[PDB]
Amino acid sequence: SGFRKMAFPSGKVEGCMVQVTCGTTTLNGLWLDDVVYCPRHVICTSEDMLNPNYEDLLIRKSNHNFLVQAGNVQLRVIGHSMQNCVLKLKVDTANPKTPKYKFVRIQPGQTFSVLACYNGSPSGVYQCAMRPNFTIKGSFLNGSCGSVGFNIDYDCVSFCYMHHMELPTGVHAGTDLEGNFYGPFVDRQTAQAAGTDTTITVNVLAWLYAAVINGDRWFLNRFTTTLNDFNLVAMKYNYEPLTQDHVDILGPLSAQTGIAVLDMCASLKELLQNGMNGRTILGSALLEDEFTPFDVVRQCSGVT
Amino acid sequence: SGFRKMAFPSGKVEGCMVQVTCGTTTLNGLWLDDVVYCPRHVICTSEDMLNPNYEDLLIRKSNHNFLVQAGNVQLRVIGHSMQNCVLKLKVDTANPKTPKYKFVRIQPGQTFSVLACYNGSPSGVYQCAMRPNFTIKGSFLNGSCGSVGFNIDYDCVSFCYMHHMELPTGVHAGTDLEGNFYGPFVDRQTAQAAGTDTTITVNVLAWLYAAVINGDRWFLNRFTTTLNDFNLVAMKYNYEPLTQDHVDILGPLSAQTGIAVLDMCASLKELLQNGMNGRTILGSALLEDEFTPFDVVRQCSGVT
Ligand SMILES: *CCC(=O)N(c1ccc(C(C)(C)C)cc1)[C@@H](C(=O)NCCCOC)c1cccnc1
Ligand SMILES: *CCC(=O)N(c1ccc(C(C)(C)C)cc1)[C@@H](C(=O)NCCCOC)c1cccnc1
Repeated sequence: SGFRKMAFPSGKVEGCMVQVTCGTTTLNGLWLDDVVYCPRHVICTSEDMLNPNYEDLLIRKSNHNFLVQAGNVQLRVIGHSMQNCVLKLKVDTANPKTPKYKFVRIQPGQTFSVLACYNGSPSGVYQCAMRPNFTIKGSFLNGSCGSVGFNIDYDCVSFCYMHHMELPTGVHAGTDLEGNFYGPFVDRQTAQAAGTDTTITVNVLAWLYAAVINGDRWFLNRFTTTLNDFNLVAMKYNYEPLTQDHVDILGPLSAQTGIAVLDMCASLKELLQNGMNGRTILGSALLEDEFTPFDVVRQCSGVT
Repeated sequence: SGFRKMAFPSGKVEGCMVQVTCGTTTLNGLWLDDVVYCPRHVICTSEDMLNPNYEDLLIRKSNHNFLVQAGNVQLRVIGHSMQNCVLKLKVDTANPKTPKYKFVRIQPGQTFSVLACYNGSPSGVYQCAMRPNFTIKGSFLNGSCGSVGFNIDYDCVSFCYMHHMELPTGVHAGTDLEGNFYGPFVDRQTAQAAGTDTTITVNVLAWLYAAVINGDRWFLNRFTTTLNDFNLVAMKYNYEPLTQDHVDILGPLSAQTGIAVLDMCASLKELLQNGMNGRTILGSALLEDEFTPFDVVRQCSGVT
């Protein structure tokens, strides 16, 4: 029993972290096979940040201008190319610690773990969610760029995020491992405001199921609702609309607890309308939305 | 910016996890040098749990009765001894992945990361605190016993906890790596009720400093207090008494933000008396107490 915000074990990703320096800018890189992936803004100088022309800035850079260090040993760069907002630095050595891996582009609401690094060294690991406005609420300081987000299926690490920047509001923006940003953000020091950070409704429902499985049942009401009635309340509270795909995804949680998904929606509706009244659910005073239905099943079943 | 509940990178501990089986009971073991540490209740059968005499049960066990598996390869057990509530299984092979390590016994309020394992394989990592009643609120299912808690100082892993059991209330109990339980708990299936789970006041204050550093300042009031006045309010709200040692420990956070520790105590006092009024601090609707002042400094400075 007990339910925690849990990240994947980070060892497989720790063995991929390298330090990338270009000029006087140092950030993190991800070393998979003989390629090191890093944010292309590693080539930007103090002020280039305002309006960078990456193709132009890259012309003044050769293989020898990218310094890659793995541990305390230097890697030889034999090629470099820009793919969208990431630089791919071909090195002469395949990473001996390369795990089985995939590059995936996740949808909003999906969770992943982040291994926060500085100077190619890991400092910590935490669990995140891709917000519905395509930002992430991470914990990233200067030099954390190039830190990655990932999920693990047994022995296969699926990399889904690479950190690039912090918006003026303190929220974070980044790309998938093909260099495409999540959302409308650009790697440029300009006014970029995020959209509405709505609550991931399917995730809140999964976490309410986790609470029931763990003995926290006080919020269970005597009511039911429909997807249409529930969604009218959800829109009012800045919650994402719930679809029949979400109801289907919650099916195993509904089966395990005997609580129909629409009954849990009605309980959530009452929590939104009445508040918590100073009560807590799984040690939290607000409705948690950074656990997917898959995360609830995984944690509640002990998937290794 | 951003402040997250962050665990230490788990790779160094992942390389120590093994599976230990005795009879029909399988749990996790920690392999450091040529010794495997595991809960001594691995020798208990279905029902022994009620009133086990470990010395007596151990007489019926030889080296060959402890099956240790690291990855998918078997380790040879050449010795076994009981130290308090842990079994130390001497194996013929030193763990090639042994990191620099220490065994430390932590005090209540101290935080650590837990690498939750099943069948010697890691499933997830999360950040915990040793509660003032010597329990931990973890996420542990059947088979998680032998999973460890740890802190990391650069390259030295300090192991502080080993999971042993779940109390009837769903909270967790375990030992340090010398087999001594934290608190009054025993490895026996009996009525063991935990004491008052008070709030770790120094940790709440550290987290209020983290919130100020991260832009969440709405709770900052125009008041100050004394340690004696503050403690009268703290006792009333089931908060741990704050000492001059705690004020000293928060000194760097006070210096960085320019907010005197007693002024932050007065702000905390008003939050206790007035409530949050539907507001949030660092995305939380309650006062977080599982970040030590050291954790706040580490995360806010980027210690690797
Ligand atoms: C990667 C270095 C860094 O820390 N950092 C940053 C990121 C991008 C850029 C470019 C503008 C693309 C050259 C410069 C510096 C910052 C950061 O994002 N600063 C603001 C950039 C403009 O915002 C619109 C950083 C700080 C904290 C966390 N993550 C990144
Ligand atoms: C280690 C196996 C296990 O899952 N487990 C457990 C622990 C200890 C014992 C003894 C009674 C010491 C033989 C048996 C089984 C349980 C657990 O603690 N069950 C209740 C034991 C008595 O409580 C007073 C376990 C389940 C979930 C999380 N952690 C442990």
